[PDB]
Amino acid sequence: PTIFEERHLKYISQLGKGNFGSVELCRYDPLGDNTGALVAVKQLQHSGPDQQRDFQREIQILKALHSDFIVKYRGVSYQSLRLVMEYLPSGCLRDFLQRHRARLDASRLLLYSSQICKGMEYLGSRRCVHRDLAARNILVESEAHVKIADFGLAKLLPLDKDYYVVREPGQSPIFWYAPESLSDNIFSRQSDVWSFGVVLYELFTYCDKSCSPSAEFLRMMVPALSRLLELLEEGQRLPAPPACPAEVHELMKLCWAPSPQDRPSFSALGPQLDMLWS
Ligand SMILES: CCNC(=O)c1ccc(Nc2cc(-c3c(F)cccc3Cl)nc3c2C(=O)N=C3)nc1
Repeated sequence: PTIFEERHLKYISQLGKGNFGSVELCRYDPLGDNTGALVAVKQLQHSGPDQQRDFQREIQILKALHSDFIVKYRGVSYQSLRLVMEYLPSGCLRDFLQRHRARLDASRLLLYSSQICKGMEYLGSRRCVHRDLAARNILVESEAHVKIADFGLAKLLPLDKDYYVVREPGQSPIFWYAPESLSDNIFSRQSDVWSFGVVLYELFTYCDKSCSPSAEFLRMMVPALSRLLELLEEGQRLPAPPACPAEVHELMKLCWAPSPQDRPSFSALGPQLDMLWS
């Protein structure tokens, strides 16, 4: 049922590529008449023991998450393990905003914000920290529906602790990380809230490259990690997006509070986003 036969997974193309893994577009087609469903299939390529263990955790995490705003686990395929997910043909939200900017207004962006928030609220209820919340990792289900994706760096909190310390820092872009993550490798639901603030910045700049998080931080900026951390600890933040409502920018600034304790929860952000302009 949730076991997918290798021989019926017809490869079409690559969707994304990583250093130790890749995501491929396939049609699972048992009948062989091209009528079967399209699926996104993740697999490791020449990985080490550490990456295989993480991949086993990722599979079980995603398998247990049930939300309308999180990409759906479909099953597995077995020498080498493969993770089968639903396929969302509209692609990631970053490319979508850039491509369809003229068609999408501020109310649509707030709809996406609300749905991402609800997904993250649900993730926090499962004691799960995403660690890589960004517009590139949000998928478009339809023009009025987005889902959080890419659980490769996701980790569950310890049962009796609200934070997690990463030993070996995974090389993802520094401009979505909270201060404590950069300084001390501390991750939590509150560090995800920081990243959500950057997602709101991404949405309301329509993921424009010229004014991206990196581009704008680099303008404000001896090492790059040490300079970014120095800048944030002085209180310097990303600017208001030009086409952003005042109240939305105020919520971004609360998401970026220096102390994790002073940042609002996704449960407190949700109603604030939904009640805007009513
Ligand atoms: C014609 C151009 N087509 C696309 O540009 C396209 C279409 C669909 C697409 N979908 C993705 C993409 C990813 C993905 C990745 F491949 C690398 C890094 C991060 C993510 Cl979220 N993951 C999943 C999916 C999916 O449907 N289910 C899981 N991605 C790209």
